[PDB]
Amino acid sequence: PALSYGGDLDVTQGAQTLQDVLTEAAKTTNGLTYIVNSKNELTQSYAQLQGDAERVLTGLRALGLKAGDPVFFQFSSNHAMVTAFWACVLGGFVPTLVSAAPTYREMNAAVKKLHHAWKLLEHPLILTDDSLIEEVQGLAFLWHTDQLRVAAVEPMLTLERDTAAHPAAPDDSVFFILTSGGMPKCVEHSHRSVLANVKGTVAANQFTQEDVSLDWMPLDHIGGIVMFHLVNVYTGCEQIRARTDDFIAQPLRWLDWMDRYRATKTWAPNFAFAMINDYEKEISSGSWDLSAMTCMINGAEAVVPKTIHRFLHLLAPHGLKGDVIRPAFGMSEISSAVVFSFAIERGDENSGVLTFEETSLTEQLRPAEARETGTVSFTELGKPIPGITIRIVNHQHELLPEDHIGRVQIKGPTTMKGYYRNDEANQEVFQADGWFHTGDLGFLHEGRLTLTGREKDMIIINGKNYHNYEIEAIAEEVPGVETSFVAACSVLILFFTPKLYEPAYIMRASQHIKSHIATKMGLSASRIIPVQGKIERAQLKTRWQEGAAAE
Ligand SMILES: CC(C)CC(=O)C(=O)OP(=O)(O)OC[C@H]1O[C@@H](n2cnc3c(N)ncnc32)[C@H](O)[C@@H]1O
Repeated sequence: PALSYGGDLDVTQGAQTLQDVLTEAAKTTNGLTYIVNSKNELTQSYAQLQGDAERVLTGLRALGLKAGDPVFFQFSSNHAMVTAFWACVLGGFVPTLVSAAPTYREMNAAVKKLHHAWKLLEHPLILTDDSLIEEVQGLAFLWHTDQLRVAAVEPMLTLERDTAAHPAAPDDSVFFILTSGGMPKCVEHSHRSVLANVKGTVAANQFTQEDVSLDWMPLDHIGGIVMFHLVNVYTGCEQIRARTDDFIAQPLRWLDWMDRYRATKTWAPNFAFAMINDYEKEISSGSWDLSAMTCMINGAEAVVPKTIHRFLHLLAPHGLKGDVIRPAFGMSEISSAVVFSFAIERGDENSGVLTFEETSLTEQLRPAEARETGTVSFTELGKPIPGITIRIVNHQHELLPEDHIGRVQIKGPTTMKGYYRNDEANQEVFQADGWFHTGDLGFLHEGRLTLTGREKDMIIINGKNYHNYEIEAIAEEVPGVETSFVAACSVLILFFTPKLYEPAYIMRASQHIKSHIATKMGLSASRIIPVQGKIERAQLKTRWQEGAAAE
């Protein structure tokens, strides 16, 4: 059946709280390195991190924070954010990991979302940088409130160390983290759930203390805080941090950093690999030594086969091995990645990729050879990590067999406590028998997960759900329609290329399109809409990942 178990996981072994993790890390000689520019870096050993955290703890406790209070993080500096996080860990405070607003001058979507979480958490202290504190204080005017409370981190490092750490229990809440989506929800995790993912991820990837980590993704992203940062401290390995805006400005800096620091592992969503591919001209005029890289995780969004293979091809002359890319899938609600694929290879472009007939997406998937049209290719995302169970169910939540697209559900010890102060939302995701409803769509093959879409993308008609490729099919049925792409809109849109570019030929195929779909479906004819000088090397989906990501 479409049910895959990652194997047993000894969660009783190793550290049980994040305070133990920092202690075992403070005993090593490794630590963190913060990149500031091409010729400057700030270092902070794990032993030094522990000390700095105790100093900020003195400050936080001096502002009235008590064990269990939430703290609203608004940081631009990696050094301050990492230290604030571990100060809260020592004091038992609960950080709220959310990104900083693009601008604090005007009322934008980001500022409204910050207000929602700030109000939901009952006006917690906002912890900030010296660089950002000037902007964050402007929220008092945008929010029209007198309860705003802000404080910077740098002045707190000049205090003595408070070595009286609040004794934490595994089930205690460790931090909040905001999702993407309307208003964002507030995911609440515990020491036990985050550590279960760390321990499962270390076992699956064979991470060790000898790794050298490089990450420029935000720490307010679950993959930045758990999959990498906390994994790095749990293994005690060396980790290097860079600012996200520095990569977006000059993507090739990712290659400089990997070479500069001889990094062995890094990650990014698919758009970052595509951004690098756009620099093929300068990549062929540069020089990098990437022979140390062994793990390039690709996750957080759809992993495009053409993207990762062009990536491996461009960087081969610079020493990048052909098996370093590891597609992965995860969510904030399950404390980051729960599957990793180790099948991508430069030579064999079909390894770790599955191609099927488009006509089989609604039934048992029919394998097929890649073709100019009529087929679809998906990147396999791998088996579940130890301790995780994945299954695929239909719209009645019944178990499906493999090679059938369905609703992805997760069961394991990495699952959140739940959305904060939203019993209703928790009921929708927490199904009976301990299954978490991801909202994603995919299938299982040989125990390996592959995502194909999201419930959010389905279209409801007559009180029943349908896929965009189901509607597109009835349109291709119409004579004179070569191919078609649909896009549901709010006051149905159907693009189609005609077999013959001739007016009355195009007008008749357009009529039968608006009519045939209007009769195969119980919808008004008016609702359906048929429609009919430069070349771009970048893929269409990949170019949308870049625009959405940069903005
Ligand atoms: C690798 C992980 C650290 C990613 C993660 O943990 C995160 O992305 O946290 P987030 O809660 O913000 O979003 C979760 C939503 O991202 C989507 N998603 C993630 N990985 C994907 C993939 N490999 N292919 C297609 N979609 C993917 C999915 O819809 C999911 O439900």
